[PDB]
Amino acid sequence: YIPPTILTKRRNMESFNDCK
Amino acid sequence: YIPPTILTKRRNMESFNDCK
Amino acid sequence: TIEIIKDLFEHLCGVRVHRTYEDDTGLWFDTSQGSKNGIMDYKLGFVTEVIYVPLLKQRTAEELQELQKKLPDYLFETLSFPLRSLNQFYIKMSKSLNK
Amino acid sequence: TIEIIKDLFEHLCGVRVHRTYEDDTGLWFDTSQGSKNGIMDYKLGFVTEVIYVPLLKQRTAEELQELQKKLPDYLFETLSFPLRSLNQFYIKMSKSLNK
Repeated sequence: YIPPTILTKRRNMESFNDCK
Repeated sequence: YIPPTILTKRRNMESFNDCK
Repeated sequence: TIEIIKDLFEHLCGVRVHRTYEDDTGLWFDTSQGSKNGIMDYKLGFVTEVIYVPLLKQRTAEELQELQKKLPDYLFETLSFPLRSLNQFYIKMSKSLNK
Repeated sequence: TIEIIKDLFEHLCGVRVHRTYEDDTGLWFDTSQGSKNGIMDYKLGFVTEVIYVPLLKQRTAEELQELQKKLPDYLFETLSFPLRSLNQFYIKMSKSLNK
């Protein structure tokens, strides 16, 4: 098993939402 | 899509098969 | 499972894949890459033309000049480049983040 | 979906994970890493601590020779190291093969 990395939190960040 | 690379062919190699 | 694969590349490669999706323009990945010293969020697209979209709108002003101190001008601009160059791009992104 | 992840990381980082499997010892990955200059076949295992098993038996003598000039002595032996150092290993590995 692998512990979560710091970068996992950024999945829910707002900048990713736009797909235009 | 993403084309094949030299590393893909190595999956079939025999060294990976033995796990002990 | 594939969550383990994503977990492996965070620690091995310093790159986390959040999402994969395919739209009419092409195939995309929501990607974040870095450590405590520096994190960069972007979109990788594949058309084979490769499109990297840097995400700075939601970024903190305090976080940006530290990136600007560590990262080159072109890394803050949207780019297009061929597939063979992708490893070098990773070497540019990785090296700049560990300053 | 799973394949696109593996395909992206092949070009991005030069690391292809053929298979993953979980046994009594722990969770394992079958990996090959390299470019034209040098390829390295190994197994990555996690128990945290990480285990590195290099597969040199399939390799030819000529293949081993080129790798031995580029690679340090420790890299040819099975290694145990903590998870925090996992990116450090990737660095040295990718960097040595390109040498």
